Amino acid sequence: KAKSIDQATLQLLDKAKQDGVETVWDRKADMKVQCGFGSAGVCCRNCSMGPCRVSPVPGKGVERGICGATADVIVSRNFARMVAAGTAAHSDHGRSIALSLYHTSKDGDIKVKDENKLKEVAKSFNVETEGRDIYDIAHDVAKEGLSNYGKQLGEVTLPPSLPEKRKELWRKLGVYPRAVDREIAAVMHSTHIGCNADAEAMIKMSMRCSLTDGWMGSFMGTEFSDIMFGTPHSIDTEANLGVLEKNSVNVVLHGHEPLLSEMVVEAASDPELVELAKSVGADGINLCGMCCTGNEVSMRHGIKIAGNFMQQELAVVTGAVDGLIVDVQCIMPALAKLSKSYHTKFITTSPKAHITDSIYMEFDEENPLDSAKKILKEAILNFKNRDQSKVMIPELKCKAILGYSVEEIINKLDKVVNTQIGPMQTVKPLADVLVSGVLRGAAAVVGCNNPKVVQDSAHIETIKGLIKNDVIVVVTGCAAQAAAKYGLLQKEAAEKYAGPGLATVCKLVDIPPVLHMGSCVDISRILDLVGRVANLLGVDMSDLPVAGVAPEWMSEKAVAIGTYVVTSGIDTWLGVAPPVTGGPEVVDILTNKMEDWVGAKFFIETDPHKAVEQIVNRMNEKRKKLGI
Amino acid sequence: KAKSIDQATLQLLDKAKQDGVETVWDRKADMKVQCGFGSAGVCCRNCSMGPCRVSPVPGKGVERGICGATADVIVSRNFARMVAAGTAAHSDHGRSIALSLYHTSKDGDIKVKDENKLKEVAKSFNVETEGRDIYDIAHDVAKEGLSNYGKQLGEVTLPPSLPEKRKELWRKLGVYPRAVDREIAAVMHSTHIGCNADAEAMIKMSMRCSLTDGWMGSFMGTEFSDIMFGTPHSIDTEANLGVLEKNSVNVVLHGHEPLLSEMVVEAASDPELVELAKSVGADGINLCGMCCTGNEVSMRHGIKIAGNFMQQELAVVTGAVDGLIVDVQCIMPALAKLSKSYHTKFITTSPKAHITDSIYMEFDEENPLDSAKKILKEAILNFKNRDQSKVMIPELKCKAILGYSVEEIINKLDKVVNTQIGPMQTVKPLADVLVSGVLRGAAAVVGCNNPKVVQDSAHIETIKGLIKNDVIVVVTGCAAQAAAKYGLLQKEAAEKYAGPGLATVCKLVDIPPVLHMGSCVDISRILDLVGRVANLLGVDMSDLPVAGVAPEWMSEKAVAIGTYVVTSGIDTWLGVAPPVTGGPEVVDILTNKMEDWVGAKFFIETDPHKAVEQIVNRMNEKRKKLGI
Ligand code: SF4
Ligand code: SF4
Ligand code: SF4
Repeated sequence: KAKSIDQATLQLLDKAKQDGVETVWDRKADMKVQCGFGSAGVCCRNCSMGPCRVSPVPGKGVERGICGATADVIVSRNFARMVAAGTAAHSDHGRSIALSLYHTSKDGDIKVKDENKLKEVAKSFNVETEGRDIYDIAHDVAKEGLSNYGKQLGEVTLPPSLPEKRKELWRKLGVYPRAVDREIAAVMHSTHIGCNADAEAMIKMSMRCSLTDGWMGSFMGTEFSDIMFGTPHSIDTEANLGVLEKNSVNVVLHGHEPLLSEMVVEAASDPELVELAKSVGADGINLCGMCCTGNEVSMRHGIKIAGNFMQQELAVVTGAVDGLIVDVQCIMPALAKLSKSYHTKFITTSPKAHITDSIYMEFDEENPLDSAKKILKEAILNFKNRDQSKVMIPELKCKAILGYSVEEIINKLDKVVNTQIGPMQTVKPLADVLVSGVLRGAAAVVGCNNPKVVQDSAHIETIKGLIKNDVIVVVTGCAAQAAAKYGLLQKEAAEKYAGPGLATVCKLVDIPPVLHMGSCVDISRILDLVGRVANLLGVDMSDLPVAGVAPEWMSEKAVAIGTYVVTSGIDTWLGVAPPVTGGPEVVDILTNKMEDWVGAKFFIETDPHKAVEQIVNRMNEKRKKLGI
Repeated sequence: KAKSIDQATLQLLDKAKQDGVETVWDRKADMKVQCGFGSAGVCCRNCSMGPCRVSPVPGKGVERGICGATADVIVSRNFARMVAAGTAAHSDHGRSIALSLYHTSKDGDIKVKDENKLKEVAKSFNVETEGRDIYDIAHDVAKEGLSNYGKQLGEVTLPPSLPEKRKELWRKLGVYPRAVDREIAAVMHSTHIGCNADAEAMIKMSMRCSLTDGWMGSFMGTEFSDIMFGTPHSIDTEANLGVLEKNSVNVVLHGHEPLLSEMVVEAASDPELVELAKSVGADGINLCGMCCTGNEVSMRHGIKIAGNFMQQELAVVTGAVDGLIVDVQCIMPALAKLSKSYHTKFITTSPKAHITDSIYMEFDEENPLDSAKKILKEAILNFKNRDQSKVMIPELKCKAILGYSVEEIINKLDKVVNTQIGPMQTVKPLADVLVSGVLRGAAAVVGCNNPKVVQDSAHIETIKGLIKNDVIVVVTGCAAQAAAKYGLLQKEAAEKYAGPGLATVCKLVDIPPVLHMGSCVDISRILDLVGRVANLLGVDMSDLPVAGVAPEWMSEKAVAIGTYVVTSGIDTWLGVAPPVTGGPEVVDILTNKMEDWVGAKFFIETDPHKAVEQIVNRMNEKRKKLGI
């Protein structure tokens, strides 16, 4: 089968074959037929009595592990641990952001750039703002956010966009969230040998844990990032590997933590570093981003996006990356080995993400700007080691428009508001187009790449089908970057791909049919948007014609995201089967019984066209339930 | 191979074969040859690009996972997740204890029974005590303990017995602990795909996480349990399955959390329940404990111990267990199936541990005594369903002495203190016998059973070898219960098994050669003891001739325990190989490089006699280093 639908990706794969280096595709081929027990989730290693593998087919073979655990128990515990790991990644990101907020000052490297957003957040956290210093408010807000992570007494703080009905449903079901780290610890405790051996209770614990990601960790990370670095607005950028410059220093920012990439962007305008780049024979400094850190700097500053997850290696294969600076998460360790075949300096910066044989330059949060400057200086000085005979940059780049935060979307919707009617600054125009049926619904396309799927194929096919069916699409993460590379993040795309109702809406509001809402933590924005719509219509989020899709997901973070999206009341389609087919009870809970609990459920569909059809049918069913 | 060295265990295995019921031994046999990849730890399932298996033999076969992770990376992440799971179990136990402390009242079900212990703990937590109400002090202490779990700013609180040198070494190494749930979340975050791919850093993160178990979670759980339920003192009890009564109601308490078992013990003396037991035709109520909850109630009240981990099923096989009340952890789910073959009521009580097809009676912490009375009444009423023709109780039980908390040990040591010299109430006599060489050292024997080892064989052989070599032995958990069943927890055992120096010490102090220090969380007591000795000698804990042994461990909790014991500076022998042989770098870190870091290291030895020899040699070389 084809490795990708992206032509630049294919050219660089040919180059990697010529250079004798191996990619993620090569390692996937080397893995050959993957273990059936692990693929079905019926393998357990939770204690040293094991490893235990039970039959994925009930009634045949070994039925129980040594402790007596059934296939359903093993599957449910494995699924819960995936959710806990994803929640941990997102919560650690949000915790770093909250600590950065706590260390803001007027004359420091980290300031408050959006005071209005900070005051609204302070209102949401019961922090007084009138007649107060802005940084005192910021510190109080950071304290409340940090308490959300580890409070042992009392209730956590949740955003006002979350409907009261959803909160009450969670409380009745027993999944109402506690402090984030406490929920992670609870999931890890209940999967220990000889604890929870009941699939339904295990799934409910995992949902409870995922809620602390969706509504607390990711939400606080996003809002505090907006406070410190600015709320995203409509902004132009370029996407795909063609953004690399042969005649300039190329600095590629990979990872998830935004403070480092923000400081690197600021350092790139330093006169001394620009002069140094000129002195090493380069035209200038060309910052490019990848994955979620690329999404953040692109949403807030228009930094060009070099590529998504499965392109990271190919960025090095060009031979033009002088410095690859990585913080945490979704950083293929093979990059270190790959960097030996080129001049590239592979720089790790976080104590959480040491990588063997990489150059470690710890990013100092006490002096973020100076630390970023020294890291960037190492990248710039590496330009002298460039071998221009090994350089091949495909001439394939695509224009994209992004920056669609909830605030930006509301500002855009204000155009189609009659002044004599109003109100202004609400999601009411969006609610109106959804209720009238001009738009059939809204769908979030999120997730990673996965060698099991032709890279970016499922993302593009799902998005095109949805917008052709007058479903407005919001995108995050690597799916958003696939849309950017393909060219869907363009106003022209409305008349090229969208159906009649969505084309009319795009023309009236002057937006692309596909709205890039940011990184994987920025999925919280999607929640926020949906919540607002629900609160405007006086219904729960499970009554709306909305859906989420993860066509090509790979990460534990994706598992946690899908779990909290379903728990919030939004049906979720998974384009890659999770390792649960071995447990019939777990499959039945996730795809059938979940609808009785939270009004939504998982859909597993590896065919994107069938997924689009199912999404449209489900949205029409919910519309008929709602009367619209 | 023999299944056990215990004769009562063998008789009940014959009965289980005659009854056509499966045991843990039968399921282990059914599992046959366990997966080599999982056994070596070279299998990874951390993302849905996998499952990935790399060769346990370097230089052959597949070398890297799909993301590029090496065998060392996969092994180190798997080990770290085991540590995180064990830390989560212990920390959740301690968190429940702290919450119970927070709800103590003068006229409530949960009171303060050891005010002196509470005042000393309050001193350790910087809580004022002079001229204050005892329950105000208790609530402040509980608040400080709870803050240890989830504080995001500042430093955690550690017991005064921990040497300053050990803390400084931890700070220099980068493993100084943070809040417990924060460290669990950090480990889970760094094992996520594309985060940490460096074995040394991964092992250091796991050590940092395990410290929050050893010195914060388990320590606080133990000390708060002492405050609420009484400090253990020397007390007599009986051990092994013979403690069951044919003519009495048999109520078996299995699990770890002590509040429920304490309330059940209190409810058993209720006049209405005793009258009800008489009216259902029984002579009375016979409470028996298993595993750690049995250890707690036995340490504090002399409740008879029915058996350790791999005996739990056999307790039901007797046909005499009218009620089996379980809370969390090390509860084989197969019990639910097994109790169908008998009249036994298998009662789950904790929302953390639901077991399918068991009778769920949620233990209400708000009204603990009434809830315990209701559960106990269900067990008593089940006596009418006893089938006395199916009853077979082995006439095999053994006298044991336990209750050796640090306070009790100090009280015993006061006997050999010359009044004209002093001081009293210190560990000085123990330090003196260790320094003079009358005792060669002290060894902690802890851990579970494991079907991979003849049950209780390794525990007994290791303990007998150590005490024969004039090494005083402290025991916890299932190892302590194996010693109890065998008969080592007896004063007579001193003259039957101990060497000359240990026999003299036992005669002078009037103690058994093997000291039962309580449950698995009570391993913190061992730490406390060692710390005191170190603080009395002005040395670090790694300079002492001390060691820890886990001859037959199975649980993730055991992994976390061994990790924090080694990190504290105490060499640890493992009688069951952990899944790390596939990563040569991880093996080298755990067994060789750890000594450079923390002055102690792991020893993997499956032969108990060889383990005893190695322990004696290591203790002698540490003595020669210390000059004693
Ligand atoms: S999933 Fe289990 S059975 Fe399959 S290779 Fe991995 S450890 Fe072995
Ligand atoms: S927890 Fe149970 S099923 Fe899992 S490895 Fe241990 S004995 Fe086997
Ligand atoms: S994290 Fe890497 S090694 Fe582990 S399953 Fe995913 S791709 Fe394979």
